Amino acid sequence: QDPDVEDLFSSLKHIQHTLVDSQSQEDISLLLQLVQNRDFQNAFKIHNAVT
Amino acid sequence: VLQVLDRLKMKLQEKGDTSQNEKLSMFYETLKSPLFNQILTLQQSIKQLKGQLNHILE
Repeated sequence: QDPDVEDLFSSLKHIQHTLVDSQSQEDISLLLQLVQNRDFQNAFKIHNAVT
Repeated sequence: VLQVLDRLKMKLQEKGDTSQNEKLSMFYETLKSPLFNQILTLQQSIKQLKGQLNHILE
């Protein structure tokens, strides 16, 4: 578990459990997929480990 | 999409929830970051070469 990935994932889940309108639900679902994607995560971790 | 992040930030403001203002902006800046974009692009290129290899192997 990468604390940065998890912190971001948690923030997104909070949004998903707060905004109930249809567009927000679709938008957040897309962002959760992105954050769940292995390619995104590899770039994300490396980026953070260098800054 | 930066438009999605932007819209979500605004909808949260409207609800009176600013707990994610900073988190979203940081996420936003990372996705727009030159370093991040260079890393993404390069990793996809390496990913494609590895796929070419796997293919070659029968």
